[PDB]
Amino acid sequence: PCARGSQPWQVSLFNGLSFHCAGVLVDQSWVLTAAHCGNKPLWARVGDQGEQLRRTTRSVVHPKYRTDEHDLMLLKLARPVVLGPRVRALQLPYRCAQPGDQCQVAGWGTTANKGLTCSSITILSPKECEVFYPGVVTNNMICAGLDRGQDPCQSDSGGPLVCDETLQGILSWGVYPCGSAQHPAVYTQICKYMSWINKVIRSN
Ligand SMILES: [Zn+2]
Repeated sequence: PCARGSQPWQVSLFNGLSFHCAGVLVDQSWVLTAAHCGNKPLWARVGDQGEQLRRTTRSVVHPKYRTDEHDLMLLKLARPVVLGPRVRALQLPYRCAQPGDQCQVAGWGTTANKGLTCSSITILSPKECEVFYPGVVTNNMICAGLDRGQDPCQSDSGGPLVCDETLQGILSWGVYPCGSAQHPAVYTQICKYMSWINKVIRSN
């Protein structure tokens, strides 16, 4: 799946020589990922050796960061990306995606060489995720239903949820157990964080 050249904003984050999290390129100098990936230090391979390698300097965890709540972290790249056909930022949400929308998640298969697979996903409502996770606070989350027969563990951690070539979410938890699509994952709802994201990026 996942046609070649799509997902130019896909980012793999490494600690040491080891894989850690995925992330999105939201600016030529900025990558966004889950705060729970902030063990640190990290470095970012961008684009879909490696097309462009960079490392991070500033790592801004959301101030408001049971599961991780408000887990969002902005990684600053040492040197800016050169925006190509190959590597581009992902447009940030100007709007919130509603339950029922068809979205997409691309993943390399960590949490189970390389290569990206695309799976379509259905926004569920912050209601029937309380069924799978009774006691969850949603409000700032979107639960993404994966279609049956799909292995949830093909996503990564920090990976993007794209809807209509917008970034609506960063994967927080809800991937395990592998082997069943029946449970939805839990993404940070990114259209609720725009005030903060634009402020640390200084992108206004
Ligand atoms: Zn987390």
